[PDB]
Amino acid sequence: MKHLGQTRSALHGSHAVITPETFVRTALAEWPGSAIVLHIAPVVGLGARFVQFTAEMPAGAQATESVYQRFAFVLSGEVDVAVGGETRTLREYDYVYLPAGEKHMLTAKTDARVSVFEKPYQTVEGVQAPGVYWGNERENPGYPFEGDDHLIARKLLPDEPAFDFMVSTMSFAPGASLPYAEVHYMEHGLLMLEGEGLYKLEENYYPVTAGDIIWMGAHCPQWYGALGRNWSKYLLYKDMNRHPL
Amino acid sequence: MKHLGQTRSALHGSHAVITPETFVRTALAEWPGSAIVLHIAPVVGLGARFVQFTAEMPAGAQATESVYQRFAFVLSGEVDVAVGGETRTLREYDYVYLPAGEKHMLTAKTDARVSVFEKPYQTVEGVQAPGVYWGNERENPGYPFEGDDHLIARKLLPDEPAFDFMVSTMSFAPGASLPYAEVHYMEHGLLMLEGEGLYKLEENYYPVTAGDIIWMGAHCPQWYGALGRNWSKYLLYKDMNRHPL
Repeated sequence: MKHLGQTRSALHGSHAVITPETFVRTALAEWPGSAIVLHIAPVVGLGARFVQFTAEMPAGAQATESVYQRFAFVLSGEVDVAVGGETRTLREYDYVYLPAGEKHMLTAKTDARVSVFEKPYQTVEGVQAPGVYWGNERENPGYPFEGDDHLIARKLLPDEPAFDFMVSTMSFAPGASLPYAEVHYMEHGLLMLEGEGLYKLEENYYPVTAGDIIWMGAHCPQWYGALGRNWSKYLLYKDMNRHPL
Repeated sequence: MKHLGQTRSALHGSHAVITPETFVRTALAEWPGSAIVLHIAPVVGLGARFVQFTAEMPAGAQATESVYQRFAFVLSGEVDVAVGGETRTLREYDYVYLPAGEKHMLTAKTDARVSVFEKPYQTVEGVQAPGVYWGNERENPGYPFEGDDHLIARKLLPDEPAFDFMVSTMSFAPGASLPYAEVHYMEHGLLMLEGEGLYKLEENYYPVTAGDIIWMGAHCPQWYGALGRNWSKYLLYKDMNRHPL
């Protein structure tokens, strides 16, 4: 019933549930030839300080650096990431963190989809910005969230003060759920990678599946429960290590 | 925190979630020495056509027949049922269907808790009222609901046109859920026996656990999703086999 206005999407002051049928393809100067679905922009509800979008890259397309930090996570296909002198071919669940300004190129070796977080860097007087960082979600042997072995967390980026943010994945066995509703000053940006369940944000519960994007404003009560026969997995962004003032 | 008005209970025109901390003990003529918690009565919101309550029987307590049909289901303890010329001890998950008027006595061998469904009997012309019937929830190896082996339904009373109603159990594996939201004329008397999860009634989602009672009004959209590590299981009541007019 999409053509009569029905959707699972919703927009609120401090959160938004963005589902695939509502997607709108636009474009970005640094991503010539690719289709861009910009899910979270600084202009959502009460405010956001980053952007999350997925780049649908046709085989052969090239994308170069922007003025911001760039975290690219390959959802499908194969993407060659060429930095200085060295270049690697990324496949499903491989990712790269590129410092703001780092000259580089992304080439789609085959039709691909890449999840991207872009954020400006908040320097710290005596700290040097982190260099390029590569990684694979699956090689990472996460930790039981808060002792729970049915909720595996995997920090994809070094948990160090030099970093501006963090990107991690949360995997829930069927029936598993966050220990409690979280309420913290860090805002979230998420993409449902695998599975389905009910996500609680403020007073409402939302049915969500792989493919959905969620914006969680600062201090937004948030909880999740995984349903179905498969494990749920979602990619998560959250600003970190900087004084809120 | 209940002393400042906090509870997971909620009352509505077509549905209600009733939690253990809100229970009020009362008494019934046929249940001398026992405490009765009348959960659902014909006066709930828009109306009910039966009564659901639990009896907390102290060892030694004896209860006799009422003028209505009585379906007793043992939650804990042991209860002797003396009907016809025989007597049987009932323990956890043992139940008995007693025709309206049938003389009988329920004696508690030990402190017991009994879930009871009572209601008048609607006679059809060429249909003789059914006789006493015994069973045990676990004996009954149910059937996969919609062909889903993680959703086992167990009919506790024979599914014949002679019966005025039906009692059954719905069991869910940690990640299971009803395949679709249900909407039907027949009302519901629900008692959570095992597990926990989220019950959607109309437009809201309610977190519930073993112990919780739920009243679903006619045509009340309903759905359930099981969470946690254990299976969920709930006792269900619903009138059947009679023309609504």
